[PDB]
Amino acid sequence: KVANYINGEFKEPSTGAFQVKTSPVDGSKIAEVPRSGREDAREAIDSAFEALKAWANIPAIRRAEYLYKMLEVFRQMKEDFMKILTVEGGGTYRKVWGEVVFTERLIQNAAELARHYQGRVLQSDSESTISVVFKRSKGVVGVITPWNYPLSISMKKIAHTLAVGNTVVYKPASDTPVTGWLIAQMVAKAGLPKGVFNLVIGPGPVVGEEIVTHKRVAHVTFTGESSTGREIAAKAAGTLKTVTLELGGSDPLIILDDVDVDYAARLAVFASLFHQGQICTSAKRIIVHKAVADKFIERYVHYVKMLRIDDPRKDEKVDLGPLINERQVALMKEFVDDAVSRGGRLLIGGRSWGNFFEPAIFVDVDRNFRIMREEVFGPVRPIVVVENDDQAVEVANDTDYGLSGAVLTNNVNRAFRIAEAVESGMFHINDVTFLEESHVPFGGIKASGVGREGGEWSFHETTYDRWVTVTLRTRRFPIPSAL
Amino acid sequence: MKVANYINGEFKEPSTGAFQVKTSPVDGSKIAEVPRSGREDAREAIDSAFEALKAWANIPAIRRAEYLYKMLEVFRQMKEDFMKILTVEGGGTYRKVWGEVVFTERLIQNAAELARHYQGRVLQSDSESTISVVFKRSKGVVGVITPWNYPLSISMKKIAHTLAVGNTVVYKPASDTPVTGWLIAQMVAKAGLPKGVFNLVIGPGPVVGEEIVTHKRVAHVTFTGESSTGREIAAKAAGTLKTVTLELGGSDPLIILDDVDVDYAARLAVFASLFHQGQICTSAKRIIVHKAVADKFIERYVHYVKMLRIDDPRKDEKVDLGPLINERQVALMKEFVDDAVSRGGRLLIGGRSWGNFFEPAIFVDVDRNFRIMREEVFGPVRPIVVVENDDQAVEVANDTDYGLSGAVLTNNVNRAFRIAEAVESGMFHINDVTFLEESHVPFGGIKASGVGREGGEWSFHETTYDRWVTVTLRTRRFPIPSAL
Amino acid sequence: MKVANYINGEFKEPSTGAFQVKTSPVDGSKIAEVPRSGREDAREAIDSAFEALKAWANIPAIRRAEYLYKMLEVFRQMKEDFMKILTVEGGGTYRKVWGEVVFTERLIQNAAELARHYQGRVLQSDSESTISVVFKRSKGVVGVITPWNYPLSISMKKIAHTLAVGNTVVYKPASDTPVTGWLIAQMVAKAGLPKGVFNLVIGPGPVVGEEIVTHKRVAHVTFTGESSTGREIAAKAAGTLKTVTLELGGSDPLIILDDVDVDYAARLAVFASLFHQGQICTSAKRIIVHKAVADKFIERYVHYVKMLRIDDPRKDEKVDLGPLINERQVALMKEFVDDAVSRGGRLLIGGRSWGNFFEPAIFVDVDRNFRIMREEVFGPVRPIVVVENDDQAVEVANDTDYGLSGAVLTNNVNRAFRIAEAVESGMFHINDVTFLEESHVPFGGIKASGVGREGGEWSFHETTYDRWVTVTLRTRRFPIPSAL
Amino acid sequence: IMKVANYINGEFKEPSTGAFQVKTSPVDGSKIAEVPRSGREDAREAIDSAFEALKAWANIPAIRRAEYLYKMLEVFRQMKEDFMKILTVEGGGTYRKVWGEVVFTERLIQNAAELARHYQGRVLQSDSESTISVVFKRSKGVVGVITPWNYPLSISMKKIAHTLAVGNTVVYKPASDTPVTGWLIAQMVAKAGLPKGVFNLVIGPGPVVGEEIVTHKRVAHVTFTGESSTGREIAAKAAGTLKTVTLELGGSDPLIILDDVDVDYAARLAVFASLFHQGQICTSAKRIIVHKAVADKFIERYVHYVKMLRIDDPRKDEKVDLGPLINERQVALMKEFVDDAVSRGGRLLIGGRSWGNFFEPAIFVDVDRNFRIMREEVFGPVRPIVVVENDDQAVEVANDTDYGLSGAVLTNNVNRAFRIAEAVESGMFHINDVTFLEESHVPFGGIKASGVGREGGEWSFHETTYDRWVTVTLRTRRFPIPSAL
Repeated sequence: KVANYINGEFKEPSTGAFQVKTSPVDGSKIAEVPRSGREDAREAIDSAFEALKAWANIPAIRRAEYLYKMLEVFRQMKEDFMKILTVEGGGTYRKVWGEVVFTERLIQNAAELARHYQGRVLQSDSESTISVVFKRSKGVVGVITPWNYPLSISMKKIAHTLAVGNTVVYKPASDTPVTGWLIAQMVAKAGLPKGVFNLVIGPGPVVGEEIVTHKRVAHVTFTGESSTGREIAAKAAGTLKTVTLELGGSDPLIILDDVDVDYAARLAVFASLFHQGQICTSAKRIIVHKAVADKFIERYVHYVKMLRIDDPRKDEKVDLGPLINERQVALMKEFVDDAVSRGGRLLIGGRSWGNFFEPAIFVDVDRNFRIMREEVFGPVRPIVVVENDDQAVEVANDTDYGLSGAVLTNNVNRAFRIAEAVESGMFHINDVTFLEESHVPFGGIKASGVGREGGEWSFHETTYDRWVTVTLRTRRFPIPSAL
Repeated sequence: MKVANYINGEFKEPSTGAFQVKTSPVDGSKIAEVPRSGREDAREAIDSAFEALKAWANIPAIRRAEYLYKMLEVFRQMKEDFMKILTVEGGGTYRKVWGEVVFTERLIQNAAELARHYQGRVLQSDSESTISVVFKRSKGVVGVITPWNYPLSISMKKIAHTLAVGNTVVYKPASDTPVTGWLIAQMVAKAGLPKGVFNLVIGPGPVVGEEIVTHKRVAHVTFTGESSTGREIAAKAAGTLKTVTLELGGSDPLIILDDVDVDYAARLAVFASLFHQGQICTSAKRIIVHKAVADKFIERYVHYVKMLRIDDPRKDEKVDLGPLINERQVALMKEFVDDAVSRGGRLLIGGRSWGNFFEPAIFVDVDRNFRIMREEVFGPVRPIVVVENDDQAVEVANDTDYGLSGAVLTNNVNRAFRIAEAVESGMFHINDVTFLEESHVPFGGIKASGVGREGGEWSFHETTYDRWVTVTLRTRRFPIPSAL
Repeated sequence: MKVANYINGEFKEPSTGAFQVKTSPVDGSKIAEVPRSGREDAREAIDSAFEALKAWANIPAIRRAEYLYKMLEVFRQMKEDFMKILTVEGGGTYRKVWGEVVFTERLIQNAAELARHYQGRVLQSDSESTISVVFKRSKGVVGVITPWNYPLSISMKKIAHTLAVGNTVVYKPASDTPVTGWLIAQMVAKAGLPKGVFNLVIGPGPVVGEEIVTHKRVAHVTFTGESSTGREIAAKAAGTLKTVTLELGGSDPLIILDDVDVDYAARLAVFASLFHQGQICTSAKRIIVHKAVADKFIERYVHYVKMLRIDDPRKDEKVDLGPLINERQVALMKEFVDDAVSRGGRLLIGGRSWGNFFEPAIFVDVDRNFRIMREEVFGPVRPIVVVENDDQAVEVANDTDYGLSGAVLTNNVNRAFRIAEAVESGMFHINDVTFLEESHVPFGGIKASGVGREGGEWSFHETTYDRWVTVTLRTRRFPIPSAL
Repeated sequence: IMKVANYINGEFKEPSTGAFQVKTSPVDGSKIAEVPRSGREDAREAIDSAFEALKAWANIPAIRRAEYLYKMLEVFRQMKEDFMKILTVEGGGTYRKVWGEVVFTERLIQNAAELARHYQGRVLQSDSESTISVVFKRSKGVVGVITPWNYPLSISMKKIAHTLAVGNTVVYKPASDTPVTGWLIAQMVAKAGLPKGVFNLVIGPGPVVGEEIVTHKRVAHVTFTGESSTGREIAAKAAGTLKTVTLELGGSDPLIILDDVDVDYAARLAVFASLFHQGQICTSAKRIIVHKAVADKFIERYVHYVKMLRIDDPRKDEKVDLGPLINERQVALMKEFVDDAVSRGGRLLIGGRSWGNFFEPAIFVDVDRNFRIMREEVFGPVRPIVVVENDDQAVEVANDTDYGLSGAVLTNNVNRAFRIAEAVESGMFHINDVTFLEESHVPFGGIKASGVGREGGEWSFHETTYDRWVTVTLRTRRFPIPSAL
């Protein structure tokens, strides 16, 4: 039985309302989770607001101890996190294993950096003036998270936000409440001061909107669909609260003619399809140079044929799991259908059963396919063929999304001209598009959102600069002129 | 004096053919005809900027620095015509506009100086055979919308820095200070900056400004003005997911303790609170004095306010205080004084108002419910509040929706620091005026005073983004398919 | 108790088989049999570390961090052992060595924390189509030479940080504290650091330290000890152009003005000046007080000094002072005392000594010719000097060859800051002890107190170099041959 | 129209000895000027001028020094022509070279001015409660500036401009073979109106003026560019005062050409980098390493461009490719190198003709690592080409040298490019460009025998300033002794 965590106490919703949650894998019953109203949200927010000053003006080193204790506790709960991440989220073994490991590195990173967030000492154009800039935490920070990689993304947000001295109200993804409960578990066993961190499970339209519009929330960091992020930004405007938005993207994977082709294909398969393409930074549009295009397509398709779809609980070598739910399969079917009816050649896949969806691969697409124009969050992928670098770029940019991208090539000048030219918040040469480290500035441009997360960048999102001076000389003043 | 828009490097008329007659706040004499621009004007500016962008951001930092330096020496040759339009159109005193102009010079030069030194990072990778760096790139076309109180300095702070790192600019000045904006575009024109990199559109906020805020191809909006306007700009900015810098004004605490030179405390206070008729954003709008000095202080502060010389800012250089910007400001200060009286405040001096002129109105015996404790009082009405101890000083200081700046006078290091740490503001000054400002330092508030910081590299932080870039030098194995 | 060198992951004897007996400063009892090592041994360490170097430096930084974190765990289980040996060998009281072990834990943690985070820079280029970045690289095999007063914490501050950014380490601990060194190697070896990456050679400075300082393969030397020794080391280092970090100790001013709580100032001065028998590098070795509080301060300071409890540091936890490290320290403190009395100096208490235990000796009525003004007094003999104004308080504070730290006690913000500025020292502390030090802050002196800074990222700057790397993406024409 | 003299505490004056030496043109040997021969008295008066002016100078707001440097840039802009003329006549630079140098000095002075207000300290989290913990940048002091003759104007001005920007004052001893350039710098600074004592020019022999500078008590730091022997010794003597230094000691830089390059382009670039200013650049590409597959074509095409090099009087016109070496000693040296190479079995593919101070670039193949021109810095136009079988070997040769200064690789393979870039042991590296790339604001300097420290922009600033940790404690606490209380 899952509960909210508010002011250091595990409890019901005040509305008493409850909701059943079942696995995307077999549909079997998982847990009963709260479904919370504005009362619950309001309360969590308050608890955080009152914990805020105590939490922020204690020494950084101390918050860091807390975070290391959290690392401790996490290292003990790894098993349960892998388990829930598979059962609730439909992650494969190797996927959730990765998610857990990464999460560890994340928490650690926050602890590591807390003591080192630095203001600046400044030169003055005034004489006898001492002029510095301090870093201060924003306040209560709303944390709203996706369902695909819910442990790692949640923890990046939460750990880093806590480290530099903000408190946290955290409304997990609707489709992954158990994971969020487990995080709350972890935090509570770490023994953080009551109210410093709060879990509220519930509907976005209810909990989320209180979190986003409330007077006392200083900042919101969101990860989800671009519609939701957009309106969240609009509502955040009312209270002048600042936001960090990772809105997802359709990432170009450019492959040039000088590549080892086999490798390029394996890489593409891993990047475009891992976790069923349900990655925000998944490689959602494969752009390939004409000269290698036929061999590439052959080998890509070859390894896509090798992918094993199964119950992720079966064993460690299961490649692909379910989509998170029925809606996702609906939408993926739509994408495939649209693809065929527009004249696209289905090279493979397209079968679905329950929540599972075979990777579906298309060539012969134009820019008017929905799978070119939209974020396909799931395993349906285009392969576009381009005649030169100019064209590869032009395609890679033809999209509303700015999140990430990659290029495979051995030519340094091509690697760099392409990397410079592709409009993306992140770009990787000779690697997957979803490359992520804990301390690096993760984020998009264009429709993919605003802000960066990880390390000092997360700290930048949740803190502000305070210019402070001490003026050491007496001075004469211009008014009244009579003096 | 023929005033126009500046678009794609051309001085030109609005499409509307509209004109509007701008009058001086001083005597009401006609100053000049200025455009009233429509959406079509705005869109011409924005498109011009989007097209100039790639050209502008891909040239090396150092060339944009050249342009800024040219702009700077051009400015130096325009200084006194700037001063003139400042005194006449904005109603500033000689000493005010002189200061503003000098600081504008320091600003422009600062943007130029920093342009080449905005840096990214080289990071440790957690993976072997991986190079990991972070590049700085400029956003795009940047909206610049400015106030009338310090239009030269504020607009130039925004413009020059935003330009320096490679953004182009569409700029709509305060409706009451078009001519200053025109003089700016004149400067940028004599500067030689490429066609479409800077564009001036003089028009109504509701029409021009909003196209600037809501457009597809505008990247960012930096804004200084009323908090109402700030909130709604933020709102419509969310449409295109476009970021903003927001300076919304403040109600700035000025805290005076026992141990100060009460005379010096008073002089300082008069300067900070009333300079430019208290039309500075960071003006010391809420005066907090400790009871042990409060009587002497109040006496002495009032004495120095009585000595302020209010005249036509044109007549000579010694004039202390000139007019409020327009009728509505006088009507507002009247609302403020009327409110303070009927709430039982004691009005020590001032309140006389003739035309657009207002004698500074000083009030004591106020409480937290007076409109002038609860609102930004942009003008020369000021509260004095007496407090029993430092904790009351801070409590009171913090009782406000505003976060902008604040100050404390004291010779005691522990009180200076504990108060400075305790006071919720994004800027703070120990033993100086609240409105202290430098070229390169992070200017901005918290709470309802807005979001972001400006001047120097902080301006740079607002109008650029970070782009993580990696090269991978080892081929690897991947987890899927696991049959490999 | 039989102690060895640590070389290439293996504990071993000195080649020559030579040993010498380390005896306690308390009773002169035998503590341990330690090595007396020759060039062969030094070179064996240096070579072990040079061969380890590319391997250890090329791994991802996070892996080094793992090793430092492990080292943290081992040190945590070794806390007791280190404490014991710090008291027995170093003569530190329980409280002193407890503080040292806490700060050592924090230092190891600090290094681990910062390892992954030491950043290079991405630069703007003045050249078209040029990518320009700057990488950080580890210097090489780094010689680490440490003192006896705080050997655990000082050693580990140099060692841990140097190791974090990817240098390897050859380490010669103070002659008078071989065993804490041995214990350090025990810790490292239990952390399973790669063979060769850390090395411990125990032996005479003129032989081991010499070889370290002169050897072809040592990139850097970080040293803490006497200034004479410092100048020697610097000079030798020049031979192969290896860089140095030098902490040479200071004669530190602790300045007390008239507006302090004089009792507080007294307690703080007793702490600052005499803690660990003033055998701290950054101890307050010259007390400077304003005539207004001078007499009350001297009464009160001397009162608190009399209350100081001297005893065998192994007895209990409440012992205030232990013994000086060895006979010659006493010989020297006596020389100091005699030079003070003979110069017309007034001795307020102490000067007696028994075995290696020295009773704190306080002097007033001194002048700048006194040895205890002109030299570093490393031990519990302290001057108190009375000054008229802040001016001559500074004049006295700066009159010394040394640059390390300083402190001022006052509540006046203006005096605090003008004195803090005026004092020429690498560190300064307003209203706290002269020896205040944290893991991540730039600890170092100026003048004769040495060169460099240490702790955290500054330790990283000492043991790394910057490397500019460009990729030009354009092909250009060249000025020669012109005929083309 | 004017005599050459020292600049000390605001005044141009003769040496207290009144001594002089006649300095003559490396081109025709004709008289250029009488210049001072300064003694210790002169150096000590300079150092004392600077020490005296120091607190006045460091204390003013950085913006004011920025003004000074800006004015100095204005003055330089009107002295461009004069400078170019001297760099050609006194230092034997060709027109295109000195044009280059003067332009770069402009960028240098302007860069120092741009940065002076922007050199920042830090604000740290404290592990202690109620503590304000910050780090201030303070300037070091009087700074010794000792420069070479090869690029005397731009090197001097990097050191001088940046050192002044952050609040040091300066005592400047130029290279003996380029005193008139130093004098002209003094002229610039003087007309710029820097406070007396803030800048000082002393022209004398190194073993006297230079030594007093490096050994003196009041000098804080010494930035030196020049020979490694000289460098090492300055480090040594500097150590006695504990005075920090910046040593640019020269280097023999690898230019590695791989098989995937445009060989003709590689050749053109290699000619430029190896031979510009007759190979008298510190970062000159002094050891050319080429992959066997393209080695033949490269060697042919390299020699063909080198044969196209036009050597002449640098005053005849702007198209002159190479002018003279600085002095007779230098020709002598290049002869020593050539001689050694030949009798070690080297094949002399071209050049070696030497008339007066002029030297036709001598190019060798069939070289082994024992050749003097592999093992020592060759400052002048004698160059090795060494063929290697693969990237590993190329890196092995590139690294086999006592020097670390800079390096370059030509290739289009991003992996080979990077693996080599990171493999080569040097302070600087450039992919697909000449070894001697230098910008005003980037960290210029070597490792290994090539010296210590970095220069230009904030890096210069790090060299000539120190950090000062400063703290305010806002609470009182209890202390562990006496434990009785």
